[PDB]
Amino acid sequence: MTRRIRIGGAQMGAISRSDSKKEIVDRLIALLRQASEKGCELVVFPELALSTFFPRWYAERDGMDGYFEDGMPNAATLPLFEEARRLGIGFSLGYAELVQEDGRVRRFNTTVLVERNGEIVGKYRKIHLPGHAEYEPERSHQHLEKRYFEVGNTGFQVWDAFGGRVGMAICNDRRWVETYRVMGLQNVELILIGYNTPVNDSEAETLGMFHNHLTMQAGAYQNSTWVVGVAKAGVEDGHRLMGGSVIVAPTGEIVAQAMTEGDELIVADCDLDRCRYYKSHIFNFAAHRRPEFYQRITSQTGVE
Amino acid sequence: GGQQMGRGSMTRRIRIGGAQMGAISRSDSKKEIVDRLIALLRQASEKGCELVVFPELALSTFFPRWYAERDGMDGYFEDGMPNAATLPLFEEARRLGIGFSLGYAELVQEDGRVRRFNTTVLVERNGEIVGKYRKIHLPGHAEYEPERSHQHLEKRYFEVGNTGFQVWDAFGGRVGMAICNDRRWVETYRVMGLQNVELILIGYNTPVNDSLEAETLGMFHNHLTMQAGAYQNSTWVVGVAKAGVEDGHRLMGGSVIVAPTGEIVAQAMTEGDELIVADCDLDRCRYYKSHIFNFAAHRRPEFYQRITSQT
Repeated sequence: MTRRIRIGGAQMGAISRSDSKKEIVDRLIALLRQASEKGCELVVFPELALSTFFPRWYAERDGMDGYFEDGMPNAATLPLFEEARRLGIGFSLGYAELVQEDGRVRRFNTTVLVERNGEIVGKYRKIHLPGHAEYEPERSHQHLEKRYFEVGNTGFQVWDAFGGRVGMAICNDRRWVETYRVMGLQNVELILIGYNTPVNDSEAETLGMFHNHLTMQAGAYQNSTWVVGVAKAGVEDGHRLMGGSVIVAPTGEIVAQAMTEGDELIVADCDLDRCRYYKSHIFNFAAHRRPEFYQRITSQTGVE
Repeated sequence: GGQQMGRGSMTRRIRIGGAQMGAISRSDSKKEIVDRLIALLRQASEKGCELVVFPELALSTFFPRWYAERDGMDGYFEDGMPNAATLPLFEEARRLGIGFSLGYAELVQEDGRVRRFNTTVLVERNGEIVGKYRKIHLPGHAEYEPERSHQHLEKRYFEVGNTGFQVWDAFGGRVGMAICNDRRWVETYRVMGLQNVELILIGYNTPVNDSLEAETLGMFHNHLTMQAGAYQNSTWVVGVAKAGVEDGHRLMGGSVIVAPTGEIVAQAMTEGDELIVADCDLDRCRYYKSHIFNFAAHRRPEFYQRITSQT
């Protein structure tokens, strides 16, 4: 029990435009309470867990500020922070961050990581923005996240938290090998990823799920780290979001997986010393990195 | 797939034979080895393959398991490429109109000294050598370590390759190579994806520790890394084992051909000489290069500096 933590993945069901924010927060607390009762010490919530997935709707570039969080915590979210601290449970929470930095207003897709004592460990701002900047008439559903958020300015950080090394990424970050590699090069042992993944109706749903798990399982094994992937899933205002929340061991094995598209808690005991094990041995076999052969990864953006 | 998996000949569709090998023991003659590769090449020709992928170090036993002077394994190295013993393979390939990739131990006079590389060569249908890759990631250790159940002395007999991960215009598309445990490194696939690679050829020798298990985990890991590298760089990946029991040391099987979706389209079923074949539409690589993995539109290199400023 030296560096073991019981982790709950708090998958969420659909949030519609018609849901009250008070009732959204109530659902987060209910999941946080179930996690407490199951002995969890850390709870992972989805990306943008405090609203409907509004990137699917067309509006002015600043016409979505009503979904964003004034502060963190603010009046709407303070009940969740207070319940978590009272229960002695840490969490990571995704939200849409509105902030005044260098005079102007900035918009970030953000996850904040809060420790068992209720102190904010840190904050990751989404690097890889999916979707498009403008209405796309040939699409069945819009994805306009690019139109409403700026590229984050935190980098992929890894913090001393929960007895180990903990990092965060957001949604489609999880398809870029660089996302996990950057944090593995900082000795990450637990990566927390909330996501909203639109599903295209009619199959290719199974291939989407395959790719969802494939990228996280490979990130976990190839950087000898735990990976928690938590969905906001289900049908929001006619738009299906993918389920498939998982907790993944540094072996790349899935050790817990959601079975619904609704609010659902998955639990696993995560031994962080298992990450140290695979990273390096006294009699080991893994060659060392040869970055002199990797320069294209930072010297170009697209293909040659 | 529960259907016939082959597809007829077509522009930009390439039929690939994965030529998995069984064990090569220390007591095998060189002719016996070459004749076995020629047999797989003829098998691949009778199935209409235009490209045959051979394993890493396909011309000898996996000699890194044994201890000798640092120049004491040079007798397993190829003098030239081709040489007197390997010329019949090139002659067969040229005559049948089949290209191939071949792993071997390369002994070369260059820069004034003797250099030793773990190497794969890509040979076009016309018989011409079109590219060479020299293994970058050398696994194992440099000196005899008696606490180990088996030795893995690759760092002792090979130098770090000086080619880089190259991608060539070949076989109607963009072809790259890697070797064995290169395939565990996301950088291997990504560096070639940044060169618009459509087909990565990887031969390998993967020792398996004496089990009973976690043998299924080693197989899971083997396929996980190639499937992910394929999908996340929107490229075909061919991984070809030398497998079986060489002089009491077991080598992993599981050769596969993997589509740019990350799906396995062909898989070996034995641990001997075996041919797997799949028809590979290189245009299928635009499936994810158009949007999901459009590198120019999505990558943010200013946040990846640790990957090139690292160990």
